[PDB]
Amino acid sequence: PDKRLEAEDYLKQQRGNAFPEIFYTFLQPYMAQFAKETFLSADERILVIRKDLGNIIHNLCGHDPK
Amino acid sequence: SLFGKYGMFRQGMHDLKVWPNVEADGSEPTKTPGRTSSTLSEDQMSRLAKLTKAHRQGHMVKVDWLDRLTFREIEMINESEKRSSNFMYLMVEFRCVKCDDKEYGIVYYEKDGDLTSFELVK
Amino acid sequence: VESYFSDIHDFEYDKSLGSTRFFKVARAKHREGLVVVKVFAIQDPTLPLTSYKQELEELKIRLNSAQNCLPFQKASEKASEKAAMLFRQYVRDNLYDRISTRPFLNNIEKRWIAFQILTAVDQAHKSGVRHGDI
Ligand SMILES: Nc1nc2c(ncn2[C@@H]2O[C@H](COP(=O)(O)OP(=O)(O)OP(=O)(O)O)[C@@H](O)[C@H]2O)c(=O)[nH]1
Repeated sequence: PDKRLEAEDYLKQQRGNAFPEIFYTFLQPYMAQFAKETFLSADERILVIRKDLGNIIHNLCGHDPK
Repeated sequence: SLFGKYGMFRQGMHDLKVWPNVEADGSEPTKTPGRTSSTLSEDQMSRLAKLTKAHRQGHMVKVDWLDRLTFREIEMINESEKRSSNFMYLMVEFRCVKCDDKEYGIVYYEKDGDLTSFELVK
Repeated sequence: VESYFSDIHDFEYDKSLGSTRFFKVARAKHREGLVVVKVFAIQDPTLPLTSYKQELEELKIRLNSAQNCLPFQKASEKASEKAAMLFRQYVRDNLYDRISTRPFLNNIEKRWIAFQILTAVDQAHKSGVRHGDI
């Protein structure tokens, strides 16, 4: 047990290595909206993704492993 | 536009302004609009043309003495505008639908047109 | 297991998910959707199930705010005179099945699934919950 780190430390240790930075900065915060208690219907989810499409491509591809 | 500002399909005779030397443009918004909406510069000819038609259909109060003078004034305006604005107007008429002598209007509607908090579903 | 749902009018039995000596797990339909029900058959009524129910209610309050944590939302001590039942939201797939169900998880999906597991543990620790059966 003394060799096991805390959960937050593993995420920091592998941040940018096993987990690309995109997971923490955008995937986790953006995706969290869809796992919220406030139910987005399948129709609403598509419209939300459509509205954000330009931002998603900018956040995922940049201007350009993307 | 085939549907009006309230989603009703156009009816009756409509005079569309023809833009000279340009192909009809289908992009939205069209670069060669036929019906200049009220948001742009109100063309006195366009406003009066709409009024003359509204009068013809019986949608404006008929005042015999005023009509002779007013329509004569419209004739002067239209004559003056025709001399300076050499623009052509192409008339297009849309079909009307009737059943049991009643006219029906086609309104844009989608075929499928007819819980935010869950206790258990997280 | 399905026989235990006959006494719960808000849950309609759908399918059996597994049977063990400790917990029998079955899927049922509820007004909120699909739910997984683990039924513990009470053989000795002298067992202090109230103490465990209080512990489960504490878990629900502690884990209510975790986005990647799903505590037992309902614990019924005397759901039936024969068994105590635990209720939680049903999720489409368990990780055991998800690995063999198409589309096969790509490297980017595998990294994402691992990342979310760690985030779930981090969140549970900060929320004061330990899993004990990860
Ligand atoms: N697809 C799917 N599988 C589920 C669902 N709920 C449970 N299962 C699976 O059905 C089985 C139920 O047994 P469990 O008691 O949860 O097994 P376990 O996770 O090893 O034991 P615990 O640590 O006590 O939860 C496991 O294989 C679960 O992955 C579900 O909602 N959807």
